Amino acid sequence: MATRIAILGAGPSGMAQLRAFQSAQEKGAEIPELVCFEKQADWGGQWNYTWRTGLDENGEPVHSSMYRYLWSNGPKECLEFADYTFDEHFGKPIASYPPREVLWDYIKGRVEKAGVRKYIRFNTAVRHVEFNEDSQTFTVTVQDHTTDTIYSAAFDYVVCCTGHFSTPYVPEFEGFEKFGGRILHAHDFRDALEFKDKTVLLVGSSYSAEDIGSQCYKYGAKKLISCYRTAPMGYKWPENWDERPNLVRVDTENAYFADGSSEKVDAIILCTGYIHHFPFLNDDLRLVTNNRLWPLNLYKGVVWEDNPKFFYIGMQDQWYSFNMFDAQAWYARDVIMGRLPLPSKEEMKADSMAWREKELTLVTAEEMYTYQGDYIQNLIDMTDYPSFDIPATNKTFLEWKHHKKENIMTFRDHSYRSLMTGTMAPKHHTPWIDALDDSLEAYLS
Amino acid sequence: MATRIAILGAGPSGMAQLRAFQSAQEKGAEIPELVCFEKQADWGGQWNYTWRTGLDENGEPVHSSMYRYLWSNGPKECLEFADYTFDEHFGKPIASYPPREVLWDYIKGRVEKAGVRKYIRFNTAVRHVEFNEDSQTFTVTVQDHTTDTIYSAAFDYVVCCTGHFSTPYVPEFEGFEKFGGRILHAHDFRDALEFKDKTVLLVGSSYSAEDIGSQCYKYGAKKLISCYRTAPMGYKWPENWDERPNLVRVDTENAYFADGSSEKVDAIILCTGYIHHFPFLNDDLRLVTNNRLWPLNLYKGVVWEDNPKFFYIGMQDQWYSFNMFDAQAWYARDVIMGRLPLPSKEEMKADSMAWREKELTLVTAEEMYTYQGDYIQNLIDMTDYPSFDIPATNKTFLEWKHHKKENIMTFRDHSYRSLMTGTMAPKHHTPWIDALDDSLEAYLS
Ligand SMILES: Cc1cc2nc3c(=O)[nH]c(=O)nc-3n(C[C@H](O)[C@H](O)[C@H](O)COP(=O)(O)OP(=O)(O)OC[C@H]3O[C@@H](n4cnc5c(N)ncnc54)[C@H](O)[C@@H]3O)c2cc1C
Ligand SMILES: Cc1cc2nc3c(=O)[nH]c(=O)nc-3n(C[C@H](O)[C@H](O)[C@H](O)COP(=O)(O)OP(=O)(O)OC[C@H]3O[C@@H](n4cnc5c(N)ncnc54)[C@H](O)[C@@H]3O)c2cc1C
Ligand SMILES: Nc1ncnc2c1ncn2[C@@H]1O[C@H](COP(=O)(O)OP(=O)(O)OC[C@H]2OC[C@H](O)[C@@H]2O)[C@@H](O)[C@H]1OP(=O)(O)O
Ligand SMILES: Nc1ncnc2c1ncn2[C@@H]1O[C@H](COP(=O)(O)OP(=O)(O)OC[C@H]2OC[C@H](O)[C@@H]2O)[C@@H](O)[C@H]1OP(=O)(O)O
Repeated sequence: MATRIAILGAGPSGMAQLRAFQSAQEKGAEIPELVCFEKQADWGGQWNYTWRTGLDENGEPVHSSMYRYLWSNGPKECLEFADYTFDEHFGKPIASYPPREVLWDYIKGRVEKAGVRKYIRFNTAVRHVEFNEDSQTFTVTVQDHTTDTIYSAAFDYVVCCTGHFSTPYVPEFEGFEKFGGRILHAHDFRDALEFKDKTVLLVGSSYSAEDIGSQCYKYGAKKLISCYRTAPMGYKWPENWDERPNLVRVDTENAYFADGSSEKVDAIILCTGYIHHFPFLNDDLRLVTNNRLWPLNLYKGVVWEDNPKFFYIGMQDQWYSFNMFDAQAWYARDVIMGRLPLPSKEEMKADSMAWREKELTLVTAEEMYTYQGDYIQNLIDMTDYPSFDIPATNKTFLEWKHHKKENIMTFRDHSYRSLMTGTMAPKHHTPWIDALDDSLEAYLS
Repeated sequence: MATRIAILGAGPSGMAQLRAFQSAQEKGAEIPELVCFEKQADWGGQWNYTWRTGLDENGEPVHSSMYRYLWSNGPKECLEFADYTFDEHFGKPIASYPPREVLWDYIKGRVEKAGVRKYIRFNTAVRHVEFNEDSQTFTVTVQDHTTDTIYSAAFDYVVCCTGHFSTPYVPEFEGFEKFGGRILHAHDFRDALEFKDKTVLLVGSSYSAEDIGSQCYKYGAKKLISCYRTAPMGYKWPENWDERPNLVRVDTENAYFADGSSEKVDAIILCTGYIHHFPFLNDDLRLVTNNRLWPLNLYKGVVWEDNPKFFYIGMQDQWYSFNMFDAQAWYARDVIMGRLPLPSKEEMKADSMAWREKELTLVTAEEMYTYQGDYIQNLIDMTDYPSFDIPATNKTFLEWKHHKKENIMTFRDHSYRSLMTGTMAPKHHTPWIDALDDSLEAYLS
């Protein structure tokens, strides 16, 4: 086919985008030339673990925010590919909340099967994307770190897949320049063992704080302190872990909270989340948003409204994840291919405004993942992407919510049914708190 | 003047470039318009300390490599402005090896005096510099993080001052993904107290290894271990500090050397240096070199030979430093202003080749700083920058060498005379090992 496409990033989303085109071709259609650029030496994005921190071996910002002993925080059943099942990949049932290495193996399995590795240029950082009015094409400039060469190439469309949980939001507190312990962001957190026998303040009250706390807890930290800005997380933590209102300052050794309280602290971890940052785009192409279920300026959450030859995959906040990226990649594919022509700019705006109105109505966690599910439904209904039971995927989310509330440290110890196959997942061979080994090999025997 | 100049960065180099222009104007010349861009909230470069690590508050790679308790490692007398003396800044003699905050105050003071702040756009990262063949102008694209806007602007010349000790060289050793302590690069080193009562592996044998060990030692580390790749540093270290051949792998808790030895380690600090990295340049403009006294492709060490309307300040390795940047900035100024016209491309090449042949001749630390002083001498002779006594600066380095050999932990306790004023620096009020407070106010009272 005539056109040429650039895919930025080879994590879940970039992988999904390649997989969609490969599926079209398998079903016998003529597809566009495809070039995918990836700065790391392998695919999988967040899921590709690294010991590195800050800046990688080439000087690019280190991308992955993942740590030793990370395991899935939601049911694997909620993120199964509708076109490549857990049954198929592993050839047997496994429990509901696999470690990192395990879900990494599984996402790679689909793209190894699909043969799409050949499209990817690894160890290549994307530096600039420019749209040229005269030719109606994009110029993509990249740095190949294998050859140490900077070069560019022209493309008829561009799909951005570079993630939005990699560039840290890192607020400052009074005294950080005097504190003698380590200060780091959740993004920098690697092995919980570095904190065995220590007192660790975790600043913030979301998924980052919840899990990094647990890992420090699980691996012997003397004591834990979470501070919240708005409201407490609210779970019943173990004995040596307590919650209090915000940090307000720190000194050579101590932390002070709005409590009036205060104590000795050895390390501070900022679990204050991330920013959407696209250093390779100018203001004509660059999405500016806070983290949320509905960023503005994206038709069907995917098409950039000022230049609809540019697409974004996976830039919403994530209740659903892998199968959301699929539904987005299938939709992007079909517009690029001519199968779903775009409406007028006014029409896109009116649609996008109606989704945002509904977003702002949203109050409870249940209302939120359901909304995201209605979004996914609408996308998969437009595409030969296989439909699956979204209302039951939400009930699975509901269950998970209850398990977390019942007991924060044992939610991972439960099991759920695949919406793709029907099978119930078997209980894991070891309780969470005792499963100290994070390796694939030990999870599967 | 008709022309417009961009200065990239506002550390010592950027500061020196502005100051050079300011000086000419003060003596009555018409000067170009100047725009200087700086990604941090304030000037000073390495010398502007931050507690931050990896990526700053805006997503930009954090720039400074400086830690708590850093002091000058060479005689202040070797880095004094020939146009702005230590007497004039501080109003009174002071010792020879000032703490960071103290040299920071001193470099700002020249530029506060000069009134050149008004030329700087702070909190602005340079993304891209392109040369347009049609206009013979550069387009500079930047991101203003105050307004969150990306915009560009056209310049007749560009002076790059973004440094080369900020992007870390970070080799991998077998086992790093399995070790449970902190691994970090010298660039990420902040407060030595994070390592009180610990055993610390320091990988490397140069200025970073020397001085980061010494701070870990001075603030109460249990034990130190340096490993070298080529040759030992060879200084007499305290009892709990020992040197040995290179690291070769690591496990859950331990380090293994070529010794065949091995022991328990809590943290690893890669003191392996830095890479010249310019993400905002294509290959037509982009210097590529290892760290050394004579990079190729720079006429007089400063004019980019493939496009001589683009200049680099201070990209050499640094024995001299602040007065080298001034000699360079003064030279750049004069070429930009038309005072010193350039020879042909062939003659630049022959001249640079002659400097590289001599660079290769160099064996002893003395031959090296003498070569850099021959370099600086040839630069300052071309310009109204005030000549100063290089032979005598060299002798002050020689004295410095011997004191470090004599005793690595007390070289900071000596004093030397100013080549600018003649005055002998008084002994400091506290010996190094005991002066635990790094503050300007404590150093000055
Ligand atoms: C700590 C953490 C834990 C998480 N846990 C879960 C979980 O348990 N379950 C779940 O469903 N989701 C989880 N997530 C959600 C995560 O966002 C998705 O799982 C998924 O990783 C996002 O896919 P992506 O491909 O869109 O982005 P990413 O996985 O972030 O991939 C981005 C890719 O783009 C590349 N890239 C970026 N910039 C450039 C550039 N300039 N040039 C070249 N390449 C570039 C990166 O190398 C990377 O390969 C977690 C996220 C984090 C941060
Ligand atoms: C740990 C350490 C200790 C040192 N100690 C000494 C010492 O004791 N004595 C001595 O003489 N020298 C020392 N040095 C040497 C040091 O390089 C020089 O003194 C001086 O800092 C070099 O000045 P510079 O302006 O050329 O570079 P820098 O000080 O590094 O300045 C670079 C500037 O450019 C900015 N910049 C970079 N990229 C961008 C961009 N994309 N957009 C906008 N701005 C950008 C940075 O913010 C920074 O302000 C030390 C260096 C290090 C790393
Ligand atoms: N200054 C300050 N003081 C105290 N607290 C602050 C401050 N600034 C932000 N925050 C809190 O940090 C948290 C950020 O949460 P989140 O965005 O989900 O980020 P996560 O890293 O937890 O990522 C979650 C997602 O990534 C992967 C995972 O699966 C989820 O999809 C949240 O509680 C914040 O606001 P608030 O006022 O605290 O409500
Ligand atoms: N793979 C590996 N294994 C072990 N050791 C390695 C390895 N790779 C490099 N190195 C050593 O790291 C050190 C880097 O030296 P330097 O360039 O002075 O960087 P610094 O940060 O010390 O220099 C700071 C400079 O900045 C400012 C200061 O004033 C100096 O001018 C040096 O000893 C290296 O070469 P070698 O083979 O080890 O000799």
